[PDB]
Amino acid sequence: AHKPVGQNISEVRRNARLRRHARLRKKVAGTAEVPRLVVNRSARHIHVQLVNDLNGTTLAAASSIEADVRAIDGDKKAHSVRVGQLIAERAKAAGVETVVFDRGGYTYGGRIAALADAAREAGLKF
Amino acid sequence: DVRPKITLACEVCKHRNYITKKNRRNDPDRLEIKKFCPNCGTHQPHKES
Amino acid sequence: SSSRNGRDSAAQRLGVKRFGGQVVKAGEILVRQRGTHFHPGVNVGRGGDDTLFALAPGAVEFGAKRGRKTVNIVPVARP
Amino acid sequence: AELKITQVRSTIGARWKQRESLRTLGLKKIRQSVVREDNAQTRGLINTVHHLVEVEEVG
Amino acid sequence: MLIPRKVKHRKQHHPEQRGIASGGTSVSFGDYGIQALEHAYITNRQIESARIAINRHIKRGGKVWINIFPDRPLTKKPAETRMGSGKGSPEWWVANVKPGRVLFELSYPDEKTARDALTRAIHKLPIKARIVTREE
Amino acid sequence: TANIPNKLTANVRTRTGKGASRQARRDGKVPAVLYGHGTDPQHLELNARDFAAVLRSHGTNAILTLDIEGTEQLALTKALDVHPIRRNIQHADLLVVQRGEKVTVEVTVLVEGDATPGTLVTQDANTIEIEAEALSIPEQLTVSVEGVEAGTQITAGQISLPEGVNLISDPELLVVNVVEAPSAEALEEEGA
RNA sequence: GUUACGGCGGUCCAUAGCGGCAGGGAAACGCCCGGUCCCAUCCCGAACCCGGAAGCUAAGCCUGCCAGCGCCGAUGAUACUACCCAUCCGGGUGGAAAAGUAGGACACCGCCGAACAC
RNA sequence: UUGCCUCCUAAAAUGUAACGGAGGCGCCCAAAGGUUCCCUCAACCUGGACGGCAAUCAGGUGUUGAGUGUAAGUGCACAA
RNA sequence: UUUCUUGCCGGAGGUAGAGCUACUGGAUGGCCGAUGGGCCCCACAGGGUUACUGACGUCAGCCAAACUCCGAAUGCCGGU
Ligand SMILES: [Mg+2]
Ligand SMILES: [Mg+2]
Ligand SMILES: [Mg+2]
Ligand SMILES: [Mg+2]
Ligand SMILES: [Mg+2]
Ligand SMILES: [Mg+2]
Ligand SMILES: [Mg+2]
Ligand SMILES: [Mg+2]
Ligand SMILES: [Mg+2]
Ligand SMILES: [Mg+2]
Ligand SMILES: [Mg+2]
Ligand SMILES: [Mg+2]
Ligand SMILES: [Mg+2]
Ligand SMILES: [Mg+2]
Ligand SMILES: [Mg+2]
Ligand SMILES: [Mg+2]
Ligand SMILES: [Mg+2]
Ligand SMILES: [Zn+2]
Repeated sequence: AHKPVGQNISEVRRNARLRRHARLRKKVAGTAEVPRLVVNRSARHIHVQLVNDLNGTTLAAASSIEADVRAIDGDKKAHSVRVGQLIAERAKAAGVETVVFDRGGYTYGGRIAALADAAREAGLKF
Repeated sequence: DVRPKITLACEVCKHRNYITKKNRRNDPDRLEIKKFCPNCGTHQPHKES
Repeated sequence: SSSRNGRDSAAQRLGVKRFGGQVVKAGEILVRQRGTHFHPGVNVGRGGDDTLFALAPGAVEFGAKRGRKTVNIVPVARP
Repeated sequence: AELKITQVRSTIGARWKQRESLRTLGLKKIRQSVVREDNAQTRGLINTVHHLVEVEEVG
Repeated sequence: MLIPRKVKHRKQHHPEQRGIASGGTSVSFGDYGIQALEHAYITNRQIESARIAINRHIKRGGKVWINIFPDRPLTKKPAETRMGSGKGSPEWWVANVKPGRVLFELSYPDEKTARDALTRAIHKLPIKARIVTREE
Repeated sequence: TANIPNKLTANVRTRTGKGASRQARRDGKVPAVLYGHGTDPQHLELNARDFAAVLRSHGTNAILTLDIEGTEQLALTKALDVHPIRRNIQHADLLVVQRGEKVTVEVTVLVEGDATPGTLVTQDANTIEIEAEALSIPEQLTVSVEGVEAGTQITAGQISLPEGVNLISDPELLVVNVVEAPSAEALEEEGA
């Protein structure tokens, strides 16, 4: 008859991320001309989407789930670098050069910064 | 009186560029802050005259 | 005897200045208010005194977003 | 259909909207009569001045 | 006398004597009650007078509810004063009574004595009133 | 227990609104709505004398068979609007019911019996909420206080219900409170 | 294309919530293992961050089912009301609540990505 | 009593009188300003050396009843 | 003809009314029982009882210019 008494850490973490993602979104919005680059970061993987918030539509996406990234031999930062390059290539094919980076409610640094820097290096303007 | 009017002058050219107020009991020392100086055309240290 | 009252301040002429469907120029004041009874929406700015004003020309549109009442500017079609 | 509208009462003491609705119907004197089409616009004018006019239906 | 312990606003506009009572129009505690048929300000002194009249008639073995509390202040200026110089000081406490409002309720075993007691109270009130029962 | 429907003639209203309703009442008819699980509101007029007589005989929750354009419909008196001053019925809400349907109804609790001589019986609930069959609704429930002494508190759970009748009001509701009769001293303090 | 799937959005933002009962782990989401490295604690690798994959669906998350508490809610009637009749009260035409009732409801819609099918 | 600010009167745009009903101001802050990032009160329940209704600690319930330098009102938990 | 009038369409509102377990205050009667108070065991401790007192909670009936979960009719702004 086990009944948990409080909130598990995963519950607290999930809703706190959502909270501070919403906080960031008060100022960061995407358009067809300048899409929002949204990042989701798990322990295992990292995902990015280009979103136009006027339509609520995703223009391009990339993730560490792809076999091309799973083959990378480095650490999680190395996979983040690959995802950064893939999203820049797919966005430039979609006709986009300027984006606004949405850190998704995570601290800017580590894997997030490595993806953003790889995207900048491959010529996304942000 | 308690909050007297003070004039901030540029440390470089000494033009009296700004006027503001401070509590002289909370800040007995002469106020020193960086402000844009028109004559110099750049931010410079300014000090209470 | 005498009253301790007899005091009041000037009327501040607050309120909605441009109602639904009115065409406005950019910069035009839409509402005068004390707090955010109305929130800025699309192409509406909020002044330091919480005045709402147009950031682009168009028609004034009132709407609700997450319960907050909002003022919006919708672009008018060019002739 | 048509409505014959005859002014029965004076405009003295009548409010602005009443006086102007009579002008809009084309009535300017007691016992004058106008012929108007029975549409929504005409009904609204009559409703404003119903105490000042007599309405008869034609056709 | 019934007086409120405190009021947020001690000088108030007169209560408006318009409209039929929308609330408190039925007997809810006793078996008999007094229903108002007219608008009045009923003062705490009238309520006291009426309640004591009911008590004296039944002597004992009954319960009287007062459905109305005089929490509305009416002011008065000092005597022989000219108009102006501020609003007067509070002097009377009244209940804003509307037709249909049940003012008093009584429970008593004997109908004849109950009705007589309520009649004694009605003669103390500034208004016209009738006796009403819980029944339809 | 089984109640027979009382017949009332009803006609569909030609016009609705306060003007039409006031005229109907002036001509001695009461406006009513009939609405149902079938979700099909009908606007009716009833004769004021006949409807009032039914309510006098069988109480507020009378079961009626309405005759609407020759079609008989079973209905229950759901609610009554009674003018606070004139005591006339302004309007009636009638609920369509089929036989054997459970209906939640509020019934009148009557008090019967000689309390012990130094006692006053105070009734705190005029009414209790009940589930019953459309035709089994008791027009009045009686509680006996014939013997109870001061301090006793008849609650809703202690009242006899016929077969089929279920209690929806929670059992803790006081229906009757029996108290020792107030002295003249207590009358003088009460309400001072 | 179909899924007890993962994200990002939307709704004049609860008909979507709170709660109860049962169930789910393919890839994902998660707890989880561990501080050598960027980084971190007004103390604490709890959190934030980084490096991992031994364990587990017990929680979060997700799916099905309950109207218990919240929430939405008519029709009709009334209150109120604009204008007009009306020597005192009232009435007519038009508009029309709040509360309550019947009842609704354990959300719905868009884009992208998984995994599997073709 | 005389200028300024807030509320009610004021009749659901604005404005609206009286020696009508209530209060406040003639400042304060070098951060209590700018920006970036993070966080969520009050109250209540339970446990704990001094320690009590209430100090600091721990768990739970809690969507806003706390807090916004300073009157009041309009706002602000997305936080202001 | 930009004015006005009438029909229709787009708007903001907090009055009338109403409601309050939706807030801030006022407030009637039940029920329940912290809290003091009396008394019996008698130690001042732990407890058992009383024509006292009644928080908090709950059931039902209510009230407000400066109460509002609600909320018209008119009026007002614009378009046609
Ligand atoms: Mg300092
Ligand atoms: Mg003002
Ligand atoms: Mg500012
Ligand atoms: Mg400023
Ligand atoms: Mg005249
Ligand atoms: Mg009421
Ligand atoms: Mg798996
Ligand atoms: Mg750890
Ligand atoms: Mg489980
Ligand atoms: Mg309706
Ligand atoms: Mg309603
Ligand atoms: Mg105004
Ligand atoms: Mg007005
Ligand atoms: Mg004037
Ligand atoms: Mg509105
Ligand atoms: Mg009122
Ligand atoms: Mg009000
Ligand atoms: Zn200089």
